[PDB]
Amino acid sequence: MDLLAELQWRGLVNQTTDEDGLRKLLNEERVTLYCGFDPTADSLHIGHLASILTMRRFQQAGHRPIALVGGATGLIGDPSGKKSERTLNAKETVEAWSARIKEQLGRFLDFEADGNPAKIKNNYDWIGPLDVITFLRDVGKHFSVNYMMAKESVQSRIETGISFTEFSYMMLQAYDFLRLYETEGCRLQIGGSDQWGNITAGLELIRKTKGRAFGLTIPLVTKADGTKFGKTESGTIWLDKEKTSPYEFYQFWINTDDRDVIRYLKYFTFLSKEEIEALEQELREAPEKRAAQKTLAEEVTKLVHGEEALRQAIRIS
Amino acid sequence: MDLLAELQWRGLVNQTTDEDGLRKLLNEERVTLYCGFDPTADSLHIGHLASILTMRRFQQAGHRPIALVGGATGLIGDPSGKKSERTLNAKETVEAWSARIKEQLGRFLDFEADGNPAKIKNNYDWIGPLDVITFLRDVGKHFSVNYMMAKESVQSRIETGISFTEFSYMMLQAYDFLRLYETEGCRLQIGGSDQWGNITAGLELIRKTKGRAFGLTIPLVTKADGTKFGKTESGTIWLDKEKTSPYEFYQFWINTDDRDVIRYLKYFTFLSKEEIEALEQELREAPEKRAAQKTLAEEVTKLVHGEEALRQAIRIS
Ligand SMILES: N[C@@H](Cc1ccc(O)cc1)C(=O)O
Ligand SMILES: N[C@@H](Cc1ccc(O)cc1)C(=O)O
Repeated sequence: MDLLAELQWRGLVNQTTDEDGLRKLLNEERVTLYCGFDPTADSLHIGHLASILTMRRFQQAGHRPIALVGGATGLIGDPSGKKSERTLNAKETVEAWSARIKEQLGRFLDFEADGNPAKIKNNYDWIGPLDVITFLRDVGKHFSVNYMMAKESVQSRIETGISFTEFSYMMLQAYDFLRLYETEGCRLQIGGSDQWGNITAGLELIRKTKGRAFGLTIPLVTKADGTKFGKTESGTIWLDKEKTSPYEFYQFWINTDDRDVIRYLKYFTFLSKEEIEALEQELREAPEKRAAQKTLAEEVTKLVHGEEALRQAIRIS
Repeated sequence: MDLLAELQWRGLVNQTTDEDGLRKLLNEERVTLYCGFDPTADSLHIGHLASILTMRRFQQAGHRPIALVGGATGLIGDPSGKKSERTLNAKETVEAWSARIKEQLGRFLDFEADGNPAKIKNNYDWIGPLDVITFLRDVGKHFSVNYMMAKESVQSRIETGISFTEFSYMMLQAYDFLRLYETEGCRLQIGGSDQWGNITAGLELIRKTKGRAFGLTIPLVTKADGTKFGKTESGTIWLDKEKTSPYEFYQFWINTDDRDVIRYLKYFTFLSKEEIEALEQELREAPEKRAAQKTLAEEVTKLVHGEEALRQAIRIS
């Protein structure tokens, strides 16, 4: 209702399986929602913050978030939003990366709350021990090859090429939703823009096994110049302060172009509408002051690294 | 060389991955070959005899045959030669059927021979305990969706529809060949006409994992009238004497149309070329005698049920 209207205002809603059905439910019950994160490196990056902070927003509005670490799926690899087949990482690598990722995820959510404390989960726990036969029969029987081929992630790659490995990824993500739906009463899955297919696959599986649940996607973060959000000359802006220092993190945000600053405040910060609006007027009236930029920089650096880290960043600058 | 030339003469060769390469090898070494049989009922039927007897021919020429009971794959189901998606049978059902099938297979092969005694195997043993992750990575990475879609069995069904379950079957059969190649030095796989794709899939996997082996298919048994071989008014002609009695079995063969009799003698019997030719001349000169038909009937009933069974069939008639 107002949560969803707020996300809309912020521009955090790309698509929704059924807006009125979801608004209703959000408004009538404490909803268990989840977001999955695959270890593709030893650290998350700014590419994951939209999803992370959106979970947080959901939690603040009284819902219960489940952060899913892709221990199993990170061993397969999601073709979604990828133009090329990826290289398979080793079990040891993925296993090691999952542990770190788990740590950074925890920073953004509340574990102390009673009623809606978060949960961090690893899909390795239910996918790890699943036998191929069970998988092909219990999950696979539910999907025709024709439904799967039409998926953006696959459609986008058939000429380019895609192994059966990556083609099947959707089944696993599908399965995650079902399992979470069953064991945790999970009724909503959220994710970036590229996850639509995987999410809807999950819904198809629930529907076909149960005959209820929703999916929401966040839009790709845009730049006025048409370049790739987070594509720096320095390389990736990581959430690990040992890869990307708080100073570098801080600088990154401080250098937001005037064109993007207001979309980024809405996306990445917990400033109200009236605060965000006031900054817009300040942006208009005194753009050399860079008030929108400092506010973004401090807000986001505090979120991710904390005040002390922010304090250093400021004094280093 | 002569084995292969003989099969050719008989019309037991539909296709071959590389005839000269296979002829060479057959002629230079004791070849380990295999044929897989999926429990789709509690008994084999006359639809499986071409493959079975061909194994036997291979064994008689000094090669070692491996009869594979599809304990695992029989739980997935092969779309090959099927116009429609099949219903999944239960583990208990399949398990029970595998045991029977194992029994009928054993009748046709030699276990006493030293140098080339047969082996009966069950793919449940290596597929049963395989985890989905291992499967998607170790087997799946080797196949593009584009290679698999072009397969006759899939191509033939995309509009009609095919689940991911049946679509993946080829991977399992693929895997069987690899495993048998590795543990038993299996260099040749044989099967009916509809297995070409599954066989070649196996070869693709070996090639891609090892960088040697061959595939041979038997043609669909034809009728001059253009009807379906084995399609009786009575229903299936089973190899279990409790489903189809030796008398009924015997009768079935005795009623072979003059048009087919000679193709069936070549296919299903161990009569020489000169014996088969002589019967052709007898067929020409005295077709009301039905000498070709009696010979077929006795030869095949003896093979499958034995002399005593044949003796009863004859006296019952
Ligand atoms: N596929 C998502 C991560 C994910 C993994 C498993 C899930 O169940 C959900 C999401 C990505 O690549 O970002
Ligand atoms: N697919 C074959 C049987 C088979 C099973 C497993 C194999 O490895 C080989 C063959 C059939 O349906 O008749």
